[PDB]
Amino acid sequence: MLLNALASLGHKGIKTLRTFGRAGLMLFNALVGKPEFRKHAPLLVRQLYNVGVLSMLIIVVSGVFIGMVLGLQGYLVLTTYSAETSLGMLVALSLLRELGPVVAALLFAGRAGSALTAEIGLMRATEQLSSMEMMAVDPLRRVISPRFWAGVISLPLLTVIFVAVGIWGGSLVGVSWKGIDSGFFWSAMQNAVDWRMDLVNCLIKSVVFAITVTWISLFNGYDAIPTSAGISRATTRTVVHSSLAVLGLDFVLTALMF
Amino acid sequence: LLNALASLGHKGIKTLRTFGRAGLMLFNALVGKPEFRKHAPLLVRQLYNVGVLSMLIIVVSGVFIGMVLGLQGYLVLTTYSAETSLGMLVALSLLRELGPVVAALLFAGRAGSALTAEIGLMRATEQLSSMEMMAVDPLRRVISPRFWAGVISLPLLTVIFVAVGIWGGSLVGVSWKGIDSGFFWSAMQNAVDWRMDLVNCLIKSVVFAITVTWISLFNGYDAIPTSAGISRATTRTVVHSSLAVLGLDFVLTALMFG
Amino acid sequence: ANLVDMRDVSFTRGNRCIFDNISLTVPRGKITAIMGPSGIGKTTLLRLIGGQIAPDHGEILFDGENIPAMSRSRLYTVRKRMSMLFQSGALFTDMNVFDNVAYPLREHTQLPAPLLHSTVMMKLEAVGLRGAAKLMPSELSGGMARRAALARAIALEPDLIMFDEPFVGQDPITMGVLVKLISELNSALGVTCVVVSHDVPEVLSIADHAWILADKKIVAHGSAQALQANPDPRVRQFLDGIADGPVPFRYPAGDYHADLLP
Amino acid sequence: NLVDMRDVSFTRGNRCIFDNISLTVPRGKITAIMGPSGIGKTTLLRLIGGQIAPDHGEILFDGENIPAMSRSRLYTVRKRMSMLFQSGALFTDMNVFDNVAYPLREHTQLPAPLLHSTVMMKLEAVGLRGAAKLMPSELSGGMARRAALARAIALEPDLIMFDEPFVGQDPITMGVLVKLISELNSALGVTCVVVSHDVPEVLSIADHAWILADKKIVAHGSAQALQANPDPRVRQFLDGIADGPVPFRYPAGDYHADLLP
Amino acid sequence: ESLSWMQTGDTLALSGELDQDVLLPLWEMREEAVKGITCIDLSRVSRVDTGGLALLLHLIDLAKKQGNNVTLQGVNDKVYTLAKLYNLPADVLPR
Amino acid sequence: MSESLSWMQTGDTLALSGELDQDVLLPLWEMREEAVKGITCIDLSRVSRVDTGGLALLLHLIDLAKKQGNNVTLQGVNDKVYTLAKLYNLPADVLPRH
Ligand SMILES: CCCCCCCC/C=C\CCCCCCCC(=O)O[C@H](COC(=O)CCCCCCC/C=C/CCCCCCCC)COP(=O)(O)OCCN
Repeated sequence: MLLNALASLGHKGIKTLRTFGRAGLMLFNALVGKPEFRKHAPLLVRQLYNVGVLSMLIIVVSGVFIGMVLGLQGYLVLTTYSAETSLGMLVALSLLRELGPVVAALLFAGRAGSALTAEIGLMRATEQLSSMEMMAVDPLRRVISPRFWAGVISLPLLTVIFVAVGIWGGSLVGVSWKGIDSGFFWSAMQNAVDWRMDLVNCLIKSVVFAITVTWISLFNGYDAIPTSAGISRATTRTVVHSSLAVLGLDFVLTALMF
Repeated sequence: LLNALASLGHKGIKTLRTFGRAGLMLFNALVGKPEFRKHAPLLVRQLYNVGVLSMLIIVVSGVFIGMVLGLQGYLVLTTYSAETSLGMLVALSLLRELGPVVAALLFAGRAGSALTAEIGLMRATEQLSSMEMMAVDPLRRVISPRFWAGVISLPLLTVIFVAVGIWGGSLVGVSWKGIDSGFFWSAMQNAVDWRMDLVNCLIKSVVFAITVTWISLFNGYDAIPTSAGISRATTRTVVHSSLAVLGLDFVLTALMFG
Repeated sequence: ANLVDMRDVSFTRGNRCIFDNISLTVPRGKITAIMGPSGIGKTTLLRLIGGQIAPDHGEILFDGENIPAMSRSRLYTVRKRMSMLFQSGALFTDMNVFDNVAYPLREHTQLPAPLLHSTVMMKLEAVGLRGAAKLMPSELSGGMARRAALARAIALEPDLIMFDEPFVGQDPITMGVLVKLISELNSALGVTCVVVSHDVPEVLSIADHAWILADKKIVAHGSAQALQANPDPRVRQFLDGIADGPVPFRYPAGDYHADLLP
Repeated sequence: NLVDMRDVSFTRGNRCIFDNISLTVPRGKITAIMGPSGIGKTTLLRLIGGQIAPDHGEILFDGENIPAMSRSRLYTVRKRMSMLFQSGALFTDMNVFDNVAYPLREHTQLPAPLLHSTVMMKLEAVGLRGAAKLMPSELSGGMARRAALARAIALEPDLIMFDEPFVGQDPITMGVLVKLISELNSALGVTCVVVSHDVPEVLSIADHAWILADKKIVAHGSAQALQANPDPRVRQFLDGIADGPVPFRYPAGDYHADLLP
Repeated sequence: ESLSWMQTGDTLALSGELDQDVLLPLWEMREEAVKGITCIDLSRVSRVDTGGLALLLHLIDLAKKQGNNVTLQGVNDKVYTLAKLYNLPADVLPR
Repeated sequence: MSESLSWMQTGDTLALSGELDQDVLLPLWEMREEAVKGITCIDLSRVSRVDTGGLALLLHLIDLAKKQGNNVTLQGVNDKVYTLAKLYNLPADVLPRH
């Protein structure tokens, strides 16, 4: 038992340690080197469509569904004291502290996180990454490098669309439906939010969550086995490992700043 | 008018037969001869990869959302003398909106993507076509036990997400920052009531379990039998379920909660 | 007598056509080989006999009884007498090879557990996979996956085994196994075998009536020995492994003076 | 001279692939390294290009060594190999005209009116000139390997490595892929290393043959000398039978405990 | 169609057809027929598949426990053509 | 280095010397307007390696000469040019065999 339980737990300890070692060497060999700003310029805009533009449909129509639920649940419990000057706080304050960059990250890891894993894993099964390094520059700085920088730009940009629609989505259950004198909705909601606490602090969480999502989404598609079942297995592990990295770092950033 | 400007076509006929294909897939898998002893080992076997294997991403993530609900529920109630109502914010949020919606997004990410990959790999290797040849229906063999497994797992996984998230708020609210346990549980036990917080949490957990399982079993059945059709249907499962869980969350809150 | 006789069907799949007018008869106790080029509906041809799909024009019968003009309960009664296999070796992943072969005769027949254990080992010995009964289908190779599906196909004692293009990409050691397996099961069990593979020098040694399926027509209906003396350009180009012929390989499209030197 | 390895030994973590093998082919001669399925025929060509490092051994390539050079020296040697793969190694985001010009748009200094005339005659040699604007998803299995053959001859290589060609194709397009190697060798001149398993389709144009059995090279020779060779392992692969060194049965017990317990 | 055996004590005259659905009256009531016979008759059978061959070998192996040498007389050609296909060894099916 | 062209113009004679590679075509691509101005004599005798890169510019010096009505021919060309014409299937009136 002593030679069997330690050997089974010791085999998984090296394989876990070798997993992070391959992810560190993949990101280091994809960011440094010679500057190729003139060659990656048509490659960055091409990878900005399936990351930022194609993921805009899952955020815009879901942005009015977040604010309509949050605006309706945050109204009937605030009528016991004052119906006016409500719903500016607890909606815009909640969409800049916990909601927002966390909720958009679960939509980024499900739509764009699962697509970037299945795209690199399909090219590995059809022998496209091995064929590129056998005749030209290796694909670590050719197809992985424009896909990593496209995720750290779109997800901070898509969070601003998720906030502004969800703020306007909360202004539909308060205005023209059980109205709360919407002149009081403004010039007091702006007094609660400020810079470096709600506006800039929302952009801090967006850059951090964009790195830890696109790192696992580009590593599971790179370390998968070239078969039909290895791509579907790495697609499931992308949504699992990113949900534990967004909700896990949500406790990290809340206790540090707030 | 006859060209793609007004009568562009393939949008009223198409994407409407798929609704008819999804309706015939569930009606022919649930209505038939009663086979209780035959599907009795199939229900227990398909409960491990649906309910048991999805319990890992709920227990460790229930304390992640449960602790940030207590961190954000402290500093916003300092100047309102609501320190004794610390369980007023944690319990009411995790029983109305958080809970059955957040666990459904984790069910669509882990169990929703795995059910699409399982049936999609069977059609790629022609396992369902070879099962159909030997005088048995493949609809009431692998789809019917997978449907009833996913229906009964999500309300049984929501109550785990509630009890861990409430206990996650007790580790950051009662143990830390010095709040009395007699004042904490008095804002939870005899403050909220039955049929608004307990029954309605289990009502929407069943409807979210039907909608997620119906989408995950249709994309795995109506797919292209190749290496790229399984990865495309795995991505479309998370998109169609996130717009159906959050879309019905505004629909289901019309009757309950005022 | 015959079994199917392949009445005139079309099966137009909306955009492109699959068959125009075909007549591929299947005699009882023989080896009907239907060879043709890739890219055409050779896989979906066996689905018309089993009854998984329905054609548009005409009909197709099986031992006198019509396949599309029958009830759903009667179609499942006659489908267990075929037990066709596929190219990829369709085996269940959750169970091993022992419960794979013991799958059709468990829910259909009422053999007990000592009689069931003495039945799977008979079929696994004929294919040479008895010791691998406690092995997973995922760790098996591509050659042994087809032999495990052949023992599963002879579980319910069928009458028309349809081989959906066997030994398409295997090594010649395994290619010499599956040829000998049809020659020892057709003479002993007396079951009709249908092979739709395109390997010309391999299935012609065991077939009794070859069939050439090219350009959605029936251009040849000779035997295995009369096929080599057929004066036709569409048949001679498919056989013997030549490059040029009636099938264009240069892909003629556009002028060469327009693309070159613009 | 020889351009392949001399004596290598590749060994994985659990199983072994090669054990003291030797490959020798003159320049401009087509060789055929044959072998059954399951063995590492795909990873044999990866040791020449330098994708993985062997355990014990060296690969001699024109007086150099593949696992001993640096990363900048490996990219210079890799500009004249252009290894062709089994499946379609074509980029789905580009068409056929941009796939063949993809080694030409980053290595050559040809201008835009001159590059359009180079790709249009490279596709005429493989018979895919009219399909230059089509997508690789629209191509079939036979036309996907012919489009990669025109990409392989873009940078004028010296050692083309074919990784299992015409493995599952019809004999109509199988004879075209055999004929395409004969025009790319008798008119231009290039050493072709083709690994396969089918006997009568590779022993027609290749001047040398190699048989690999039990992780070792058991025989060699030519296309005519391999027929008259008395050996139990060679005569089982060529003219494939059921008996021989393969015992035709899985290793089992007594046939009295499983059957009739 | 039936599998009624004419067991008088020295012949085991098995009549009918050996299919995969009529083995139930013979498999359960098998202990009262291997009582020192040294004989199995198969003259009134014509369809012996692999399901009926498993019940045929069960009657011979239980005879070897009590020391009975089974001699098959009047056997059909379907039994011998399946023994070479399934690779049946000696001392379990006498030729 | 061996990669050079060093073309010489004697009015109506273009003696393409050196080696027709894929990288030395740029001095001749910009100076191709003077090599079609009434030449009718294309000489390739001091070449040893004519690949598909140099063959593309060789077809350009003939087609631009046909716009002005010339009669350019091949005088003492290497055998590596004609064996690549049958591989790439070059038609008539773009590369004369005699
Ligand atoms: C007069 C001043 C009032 C306070 C103003 C400042 C409030 C600042 C609050 C914002 C910062 C903290 C945010 C914490 C996180 C909130 C998120 C949340 O509440 O959940 C929402 C939805 O909201 C709910 O869960 C419903 C909450 C119901 C609350 C019920 C009342 C609670 C009572 C607390 C106050 C006690 C009142 C008694 C009076 C004493 C105090 C005055 C999630 O929406 P989903 O669509 O499910 O997201 C899906 C993707 N994750």
